[PDB]
Amino acid sequence: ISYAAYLNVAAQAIRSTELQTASVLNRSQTDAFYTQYKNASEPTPITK
Amino acid sequence: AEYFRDEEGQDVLLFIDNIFRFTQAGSEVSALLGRIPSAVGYQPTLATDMGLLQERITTTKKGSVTSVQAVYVPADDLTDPAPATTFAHLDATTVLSRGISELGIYPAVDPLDSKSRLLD
Amino acid sequence: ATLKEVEMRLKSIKNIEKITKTMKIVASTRLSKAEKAKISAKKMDEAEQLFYKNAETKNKELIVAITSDKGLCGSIHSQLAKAVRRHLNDQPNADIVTIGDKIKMQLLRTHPNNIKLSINGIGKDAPTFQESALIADKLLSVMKAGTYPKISIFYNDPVSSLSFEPSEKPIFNAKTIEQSPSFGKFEIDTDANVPRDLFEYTLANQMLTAMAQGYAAEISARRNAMDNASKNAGDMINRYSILYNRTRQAVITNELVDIITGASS
Amino acid sequence: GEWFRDNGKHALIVYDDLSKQAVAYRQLSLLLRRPPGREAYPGDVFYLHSRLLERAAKLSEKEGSGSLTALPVIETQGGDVSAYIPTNVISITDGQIFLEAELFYKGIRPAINVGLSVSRVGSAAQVKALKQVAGSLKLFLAQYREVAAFAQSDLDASTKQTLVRGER
Amino acid sequence: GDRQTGKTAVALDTILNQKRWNNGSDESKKLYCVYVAVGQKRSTVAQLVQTLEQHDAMKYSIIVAATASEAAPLQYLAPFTAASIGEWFRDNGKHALIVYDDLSKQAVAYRQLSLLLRRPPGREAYPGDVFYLHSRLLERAAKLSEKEGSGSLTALPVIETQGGDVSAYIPTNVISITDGQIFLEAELFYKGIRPAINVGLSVSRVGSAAQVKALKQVAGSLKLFLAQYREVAAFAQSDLDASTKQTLVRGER
Amino acid sequence: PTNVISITDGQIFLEAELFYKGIRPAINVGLSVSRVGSAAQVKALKQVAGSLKLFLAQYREVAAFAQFGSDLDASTKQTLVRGERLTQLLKQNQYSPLATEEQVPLIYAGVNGHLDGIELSRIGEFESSFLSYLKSNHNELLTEIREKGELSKELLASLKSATESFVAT
Amino acid sequence: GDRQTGKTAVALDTILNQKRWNNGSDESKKLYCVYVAVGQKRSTVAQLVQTLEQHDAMKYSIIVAATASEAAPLQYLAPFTAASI
Amino acid sequence: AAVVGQEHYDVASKVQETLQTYKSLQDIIAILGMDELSEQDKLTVERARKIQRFLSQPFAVAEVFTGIPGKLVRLKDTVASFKAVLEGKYDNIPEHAFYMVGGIEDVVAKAEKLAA
Amino acid sequence: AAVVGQEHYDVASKVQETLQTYKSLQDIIAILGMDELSEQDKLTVERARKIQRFLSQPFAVAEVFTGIPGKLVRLKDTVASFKAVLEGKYDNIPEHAFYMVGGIEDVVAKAEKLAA
Amino acid sequence: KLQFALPHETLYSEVTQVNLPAKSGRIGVLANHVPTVEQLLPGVVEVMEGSNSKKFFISGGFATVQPDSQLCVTAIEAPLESFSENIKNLLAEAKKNVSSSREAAEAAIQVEVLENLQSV
Repeated sequence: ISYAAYLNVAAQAIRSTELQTASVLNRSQTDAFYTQYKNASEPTPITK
Repeated sequence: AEYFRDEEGQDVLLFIDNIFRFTQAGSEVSALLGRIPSAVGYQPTLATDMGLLQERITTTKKGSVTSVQAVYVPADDLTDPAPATTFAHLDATTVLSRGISELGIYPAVDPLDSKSRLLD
Repeated sequence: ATLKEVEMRLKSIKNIEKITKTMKIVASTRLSKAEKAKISAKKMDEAEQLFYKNAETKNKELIVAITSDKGLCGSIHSQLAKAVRRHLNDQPNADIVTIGDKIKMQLLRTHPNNIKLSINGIGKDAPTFQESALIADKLLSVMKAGTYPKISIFYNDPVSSLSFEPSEKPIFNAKTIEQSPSFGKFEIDTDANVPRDLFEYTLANQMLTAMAQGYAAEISARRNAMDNASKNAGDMINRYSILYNRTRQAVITNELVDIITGASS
Repeated sequence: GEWFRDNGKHALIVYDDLSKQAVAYRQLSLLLRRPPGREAYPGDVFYLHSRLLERAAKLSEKEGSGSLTALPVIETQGGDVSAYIPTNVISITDGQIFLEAELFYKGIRPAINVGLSVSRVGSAAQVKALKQVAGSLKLFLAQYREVAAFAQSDLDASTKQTLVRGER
Repeated sequence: GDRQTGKTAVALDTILNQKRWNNGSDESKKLYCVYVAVGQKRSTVAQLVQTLEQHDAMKYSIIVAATASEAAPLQYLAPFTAASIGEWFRDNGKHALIVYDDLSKQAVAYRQLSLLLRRPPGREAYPGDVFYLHSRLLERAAKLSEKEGSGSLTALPVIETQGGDVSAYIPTNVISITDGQIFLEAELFYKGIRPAINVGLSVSRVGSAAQVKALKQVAGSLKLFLAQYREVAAFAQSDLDASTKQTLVRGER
Repeated sequence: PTNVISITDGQIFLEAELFYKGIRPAINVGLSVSRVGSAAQVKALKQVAGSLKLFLAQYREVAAFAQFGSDLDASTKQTLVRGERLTQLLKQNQYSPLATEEQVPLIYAGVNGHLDGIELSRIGEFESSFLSYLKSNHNELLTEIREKGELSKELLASLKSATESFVAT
Repeated sequence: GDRQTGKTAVALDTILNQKRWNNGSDESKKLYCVYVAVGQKRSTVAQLVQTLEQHDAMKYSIIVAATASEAAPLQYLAPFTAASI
Repeated sequence: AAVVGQEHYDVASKVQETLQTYKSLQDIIAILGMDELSEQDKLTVERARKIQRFLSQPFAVAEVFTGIPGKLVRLKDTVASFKAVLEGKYDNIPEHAFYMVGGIEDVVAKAEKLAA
Repeated sequence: AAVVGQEHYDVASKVQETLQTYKSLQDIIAILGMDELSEQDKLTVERARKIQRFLSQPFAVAEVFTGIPGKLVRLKDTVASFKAVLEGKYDNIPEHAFYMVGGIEDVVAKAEKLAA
Repeated sequence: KLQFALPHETLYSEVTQVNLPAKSGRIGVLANHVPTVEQLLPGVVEVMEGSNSKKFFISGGFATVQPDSQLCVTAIEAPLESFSENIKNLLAEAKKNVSSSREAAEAAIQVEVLENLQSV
């Protein structure tokens, strides 16, 4: 848990009241894969 | 037209409808007369025949016929022999457009398509 | 024939024009939203920078870079690659983390020792805090970000409405924050590790800005590129139109001659 | 048809298909050794088609107010509307309805390609009622055509409105 | 060059310039010019005649005219007859020049004549002897030897390409006969360069020992330079370095 | 050309562009047909080259897509990578045909994906060496391939092992 | 295929490869070969007979030739008289 | 529609439209990719690709040209089998199990074959 | 091969292949930007642009007409010169250098001229 | 002067009295203040311009009085009334989350966030 991760989870919780616009909900959606690499060689890609 | 010019002096203006259809008509008359068909399909006598029609209209020292003719390009090609033979005679082109009339402007003359020879 | 092979090729060229037109319009649409995001991002950045400036914080080595997954967005992909290469000469030993497939592919070619962490899936969406945060969190854990004596982020600054110039900036290290020339009456907390926390906080806050600047430059470039494409395609339409017209005339003449030859006999 | 036109009825004669009429004239002329001409079609082929199609007319009130609507059908070989027999006919006629194969396949039957059909006598026809409530229809479809290719994302609300109305 | 890029004007100016040596007293400076007008309207030719008399130039030039109205056999024989008129000057040793506007129209005339004689149609439906037709006319232009009187007959024949494409049977046949081409480009003509002399397709196969030494020295390599401007601006439409920019600045000026 | 095409029972269409492009004999696989087909193929050679036509056909499509510069998924890049190896496999030095008995191994290697690893530049080298290797070690294999002219299960397994042994090089 | 794509060479390879069966003694596996060359220049034909002799394959080939110097009837007659051979 | 019966007609009309849309989309997929084709479009591409290859059927005289035993489906069976595909009842089946198969029953059988 | 010598044939094979690639990518080059080419190809195109210009040879008899002085480069030298260019040895100097100059050595000299 | 900007908004980006909740308790800034940097904890924030007061629920961030009297506040997201019941349901889910696993820390933050919301 990094400092910005700490803030991140708090922010995610704050999008919970239900009156909130779609763009808010879109800002909470994410899609990424951190693909580790070394040397060339690639340890497997895995979602954030 | 020539009777007006020659014997009544006034400049007159003689319109021709499709002058493409003058060429087209000529193409048939050649083919019927049995002359060997010529380039792209037009008359073997294509150049001179356009010449006979398009050189009697001229500015005489009495009057002048002036002719506004309508050219309907075949297959929208300005490279075809029939438009090309026509284009030699033409002096100005006033290019009425449907876009221009749709912009409300009427006369429908397209301001940046029309070009003239005398305009130097 | 000539006629049919010409004609089909011209049809292809026409279809290419239609697609390049379509893309160019859609790109513009996408660009408006992109710009809106970038404005807000840049505004936020200035507030963080206000501390760093007033503090006059004055900074292996990490290199981070930003491009989208998406290709064919002009030379964003390769201008940035070129500027990465330039500063990869400078420090031979630096570890490059590539945020984006396009920078990954190009960078991997120039030196294949660089790639240590890389991302994939960032490019197809507007910058979002969520993305920046997660990337940042992983940057700290995976790469052990605090170790580097320099952190640098490279991105494409969308310099003017028709240009993008690749640019870099240094994310200050936690050591840097500590020893900062004026770390004057900045701070009061000696309990909370305001340097070690502020480091983390600006790791993300800076990264989000970089990602945002990048996304705007990318979409702006794609618009520019697809516009130039439409023009180039238009020129090809005109050139092949003349060829088509000639080819059509030639077929009529050549066929005509064959009939004549027969009749003549 | 003339009996109908002259006696003052109304009538519509639909010549189906003049493309094959042409082929027959070619067969006669070439076999009679009359000079060949463009695309090996008989020399005066423009003249032949023009004679047939101009017998259609709408007689004046002096002449008994008869009519003789005509609707020639021309078969376009591979859709090449530059071909000599189609081109001649296109010139002679006073309107076109251009049925497109793609549309036919795409389930639009009748497959009139809205763009490439034209009516040159247009608003003289159309029942007055039908004219009023379908001037709009022409314009709406025009927009739908233009905005058609944009149907491949993040699209303006305006663009989306057009698309919904147009598809329907 | 292309149709109605006012092709005639490029030649017309040549006729005009020879006045400031052609009104002299040196008989090694006269260039009495014959302008053969084939296939142009009686109006157009008449306007040209008046133009020449306006620049007070008529007195040094002959005009042979075979206008559009005139029947096809006259038009066919029109350049040949004109070239005979030119030869009298040539064989007296008095330097002369003949501009045949437009030989492309002579071809159309020969096409009519040939087809009406039932001679079998050739490639592109032009007469089969069309190569011969142009070649016999064109090759009568010469620079006689010292023995033969030191006469000349500089011929510049004007060919009207249709669609501005330099390949095509009538244009290529003429290109092959002539020594060099001075291609004029429609794009440049439209885009306000008059005279619109494209320098990509203008060559002079005839030596550079044509132009006087002064205009050889000063003009040294400028043909090369402006085919470097051509190259530079070809790929100008990426990142322009100072070397390209300097060339571009020179080129544009 | 049209008249003869109708009369004849196959086309072994050649293409000028491919001649320059590096293929030689330049036989454009897409336009070549054999309508009397594989009833006349050597029985062995039919087995080895079974999906060779399909692979090549897939290669044509994939390669076309790749030139637009479109992003390629892994399935597409499998085809593309495999396809490249096939193209190099086809090439031959003119005026030196290769014995059918020693063409059965080479095609086996390609179709069973053993050349997928081998680097593109040295595919030709591999081809040359493979023939040498088979003459030395698996000379039993060659005699059998010639002699029985249809590969048995045992022969296929033997051949499979043999090819694998040379993938090590 | 298009002219001068060394079309002849594709065929010439077939003739050469027929060496492997031809040399042998299995009579019903021999393919003798008749290469008919119509319309080729005398030098070209001569090069071919030289190539075939070099590869020692001209010992099972008949070359029926009617070079393009020869009369138009002889050229017309040439494939059909090769066919008889 | 009357001639072939209403059910036959509807099934076949749906096939024609589905394939024709795919053909139209083919150009977009070629350059741009499927990276801007909608959710509906992606489903249409997938269905169309399945329908496209469902056409192939091994023939009885193509046992010397192929060797997969020939298959002859009944008229009723063809109408039914295609109907299922269009409805998306077998849009969970991998693509290669539509290649060189008979009816729907065979498509299921080839799904099992691939599963192994 | 081995009529002009194996080494010659190898040089020539590559010259043709490189140039053919360049011709192949002519469509893409016009339609899209020159940098939208694949990285591997982008090297090939750049190399080929050099090869094409290199093909020049200032004519020695048309020197009057042309302007540039004449150049006639030995055959043994020619094979060598192109061999190097294909191997990228001298490929690092401006593209303009290759245009209208004689042997490989002359290209180097022309780099010095351009550099000034 | 107050500059309050968020990664998706710009709020107050002078301002009379501002109350901020920081890891040092609560800090209030009026005119010049000592030019500290303090990390903002998950928060209920009040910003007052004149006597008018506007209430913001702030996700935590960093606060820095600049030595030029510029209150830079940056935080991830926010008005208070808009955030405001379903979340109370969510905390029950979050309590479950504390049980299973990084999730513990996450859920702990969630407990802080519901508590802070319930607090106002």
